[PDB]
Amino acid sequence: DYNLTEEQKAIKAKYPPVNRKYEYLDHTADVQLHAWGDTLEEAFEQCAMAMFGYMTDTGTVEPLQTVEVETQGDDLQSLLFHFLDEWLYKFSADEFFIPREVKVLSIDQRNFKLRSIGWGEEFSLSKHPQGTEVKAITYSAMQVYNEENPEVFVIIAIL
Amino acid sequence: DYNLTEEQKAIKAKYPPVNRKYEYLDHTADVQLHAWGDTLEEAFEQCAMAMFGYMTDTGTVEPLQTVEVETQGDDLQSLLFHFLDEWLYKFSADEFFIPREVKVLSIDQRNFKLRSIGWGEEFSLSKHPQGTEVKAITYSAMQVYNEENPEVFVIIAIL
Repeated sequence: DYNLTEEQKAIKAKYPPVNRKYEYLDHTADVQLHAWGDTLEEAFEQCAMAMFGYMTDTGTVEPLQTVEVETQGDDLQSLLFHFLDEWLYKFSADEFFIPREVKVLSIDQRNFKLRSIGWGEEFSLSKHPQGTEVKAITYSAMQVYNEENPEVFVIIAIL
Repeated sequence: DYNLTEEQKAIKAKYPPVNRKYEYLDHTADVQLHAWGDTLEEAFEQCAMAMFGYMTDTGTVEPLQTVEVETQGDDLQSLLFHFLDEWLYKFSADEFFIPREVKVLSIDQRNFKLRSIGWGEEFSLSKHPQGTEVKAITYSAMQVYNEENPEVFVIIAIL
């Protein structure tokens, strides 16, 4: 598993090698995004930007293309999940798109519908810094504080 | 956070900075141990060795001191728990002891009491490869099969 000095190496040869009957399985990992704004709409776009920030320095993304994402939900929590899930999909399939910025144009609170756009380009390792892969969005500990100064809390799965 | 190409730093400064309203919190992760042996006594000691195995190359550790761990629990599931939890404390406190190798000498299956011992030295990053820190032992998905061929799985919380 490890990378060791020739000194560390020498020690290994100096002792009887220690028989091993184990294995490591299902390594998992996550982080919690907290994002906030003047309006609820901003609090979603910021949270989408937060996620993408963990994948790269989004400040090094040119705003060449423009993508919409429109989605529906049962409640706000439901909404914010599919919102982040569709964006994540754009990165991970088809054009492998990375927005520099995401902007939620509209959110409907009676019927839990949302319109948004992001301007960026396709992701490249050559052009863009590397950061953590995002595995998936999970509902655990999700919170949508719809009030004066909205806030949003979301846990995702990372490599 | 990010450290950038001279290109990247240029592209970054060519456009208006995006404004961020977010932060990253509570990074967390876990891995699952699977250890087995001819006897339950062995499954247990192989489990410890896996745990220390994640923290560094346990082969680079020299057998220069000897230490004892005794604990017991209510059931086998908790006997396992305290056993790894004790061993962990040994390492994460006081003399920061890491065992090369660990022997479970006895298990009392009527009364759930264990005697073990291990040989190693104080931990030191001068001497020892850095693996991952072990935050906790969790009862998550913990299974202990006392069968024809004993095996156990335990989920620990890493760094």
